[PDB]
Amino acid sequence: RPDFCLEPPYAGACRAAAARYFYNAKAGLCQTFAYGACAAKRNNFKSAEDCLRTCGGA
Repeated sequence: RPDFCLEPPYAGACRAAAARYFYNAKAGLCQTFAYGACAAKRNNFKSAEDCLRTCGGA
């Protein structure tokens, strides 16, 4: 799996709900973001299929 795919989102304080997705190294699946979670630099795919494609696979 791509290094950056291992990069998790930081939970601080920021409003966001874009149609982006990221990989969850701790769950093997992606997420369309939630809560005040900020968008990750590398860990951000335009689509979950995109995340799973690059980050996922197995």
